[PDB]
Amino acid sequence: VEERERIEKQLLLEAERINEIDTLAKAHLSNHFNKEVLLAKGYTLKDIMQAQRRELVRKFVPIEQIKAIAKVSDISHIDGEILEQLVSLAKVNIKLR
Amino acid sequence: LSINERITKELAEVEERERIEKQLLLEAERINEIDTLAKAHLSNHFNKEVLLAKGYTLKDIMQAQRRELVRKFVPIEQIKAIAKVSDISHIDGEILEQLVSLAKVNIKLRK
Amino acid sequence: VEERERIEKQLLLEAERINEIDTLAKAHLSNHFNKEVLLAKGYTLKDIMQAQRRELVRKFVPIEQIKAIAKVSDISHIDGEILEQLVSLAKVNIKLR
Amino acid sequence: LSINERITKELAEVEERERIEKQLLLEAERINEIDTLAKAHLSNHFNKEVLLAKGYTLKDIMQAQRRELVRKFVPIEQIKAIAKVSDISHIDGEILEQLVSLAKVNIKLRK
Amino acid sequence: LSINERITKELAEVEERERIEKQLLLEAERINEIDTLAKAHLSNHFNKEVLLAKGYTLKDIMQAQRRELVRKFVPIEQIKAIAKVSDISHIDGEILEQLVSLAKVNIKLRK
Amino acid sequence: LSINERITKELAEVEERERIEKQLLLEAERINEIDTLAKAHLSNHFNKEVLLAKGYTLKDIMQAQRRELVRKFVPIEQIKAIAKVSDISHIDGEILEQLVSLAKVNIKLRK
Repeated sequence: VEERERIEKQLLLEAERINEIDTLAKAHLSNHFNKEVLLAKGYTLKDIMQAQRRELVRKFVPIEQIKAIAKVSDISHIDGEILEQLVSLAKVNIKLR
Repeated sequence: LSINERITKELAEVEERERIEKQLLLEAERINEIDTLAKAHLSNHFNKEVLLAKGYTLKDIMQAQRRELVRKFVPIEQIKAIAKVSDISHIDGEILEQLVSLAKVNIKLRK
Repeated sequence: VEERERIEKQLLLEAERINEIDTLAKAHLSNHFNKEVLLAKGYTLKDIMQAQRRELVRKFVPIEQIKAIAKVSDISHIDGEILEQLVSLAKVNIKLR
Repeated sequence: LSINERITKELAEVEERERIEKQLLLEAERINEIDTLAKAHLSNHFNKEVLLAKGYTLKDIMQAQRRELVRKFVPIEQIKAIAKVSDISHIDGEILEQLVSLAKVNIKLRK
Repeated sequence: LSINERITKELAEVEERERIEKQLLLEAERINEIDTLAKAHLSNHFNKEVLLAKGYTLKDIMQAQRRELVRKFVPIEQIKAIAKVSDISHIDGEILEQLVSLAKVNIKLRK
Repeated sequence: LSINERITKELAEVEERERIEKQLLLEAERINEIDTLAKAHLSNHFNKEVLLAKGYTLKDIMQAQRRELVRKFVPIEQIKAIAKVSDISHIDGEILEQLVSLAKVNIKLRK
């Protein structure tokens, strides 16, 4: 049952990450990308989170840094470790902002 | 071995040689970019001649110049974000390539 | 895989040599012998590099050294490490120039 | 032709061997300098003549003279710190060259 | 693979791990010596905390402290004759170990 | 054998003797060129008479004269471009021929 306990630990970790991302995105980007309206438009939870992350990058991380770390100007398909780097860069930019 | 096999082998060999040629051009461009960045933004102590005299491989010279450029231009929080850590002691590689693209971005915005 | 690693090392070495040759030839000879226009005219990369080297010899290395060290006045067919000697002499000439 | 340039490479390697002959000559000069150090700072019993009579190789004579000079001039604290060990009996080599350099410095400052 | 081969492989593995452990302990003691020398003989501005904040590797901190200690204690003639040059900026290594040993005994004789 | 075997043998023997004669003429021209160069550009102490009295082979005389001519005319900026090191004390052959050709060019442009 400790396997399920650790699974629940990881669930709590990603839930906290999602909550933090949503809380900062609501105050930073817009309310058009709210979880409720995105779900109504028909996007899965992970798709909503990654779209919010990409918007956070496009807002805080300027397009030059975007293409610098993402190695491609379009964040449409860079998702993964590069996307995590970019969202941490967005966190850094808002920290220094 | 029929004619279709002969032609496809010949074209595959030609395309492989052309791809190797493109790789040579890309590596030449990388060398030019590293030399220009080292001459423009980094100190004379990190020159290729003195590093080779100290006994470092060419790739080691490239990654050392890249790391210095990242530390000079890329702020430490940006490093903690992209590299996911502060220390660039062993971060050399494609993450370092992203970080040096960031360094060139920083010099473009700094000019 | 270390065989392919050393092959890539040799690729890097020749790429660096091509870089040095190009960075001096563009500023020394002309824009007519640019890599793009030569490729459009239809010359392979090795042919382009050897033609540029021969032009470098014809610009810096004097004809007496061409007909004495390389034994032929025409650099059209002398290619090899004799061409290496000629381009080294051209490097010395441009260094002293 | 290809033969001309390959023979050029051959004689360039001969030229490198000539440089090896020069560095051999330089090593011989270092040998005579160590001999002068041994005469100036060590007992007559450690002379090359008596050591050869006892039957020791020339390199053995040089390393014995170097070890004695290090023990005489370089204090044991530096000796221990440098060799990472107190004993010099198995420290012949580049570390020994560094130690005899330190001994030369010690006699220079002593004078 | 016979019994003797098994025993020799096991013994070699054990000895290798023991040597690695000894190397770790030696690095520990080296970190000690750098820390104590920096605290006792060098200014607060060269502390590991502030140097790491400025963004220097641990090895860079160690060699910088060593070079500063050598300049502070070891005289310039001694430097010029040990390292064969006045500048210590490119003498990190075994010769740096020699200069820092000379400083270590210099402070002992100063006391 | 049919007569065609000698139609090639008879001609081969004559051609071999003709090539040997041409080689003898080439050697004579080489000796004449060495004599002229030694008389014109090198000191009297390097004359064939005094060198033979000191007991050196004719080929040794030729290579010594060539080496002295190379050192006198060809500067190090080409000696290290062809032989790759400055001195040619033990170096002679194809690089020596290239260097004496370069020295002939050098004296021609000097005049």
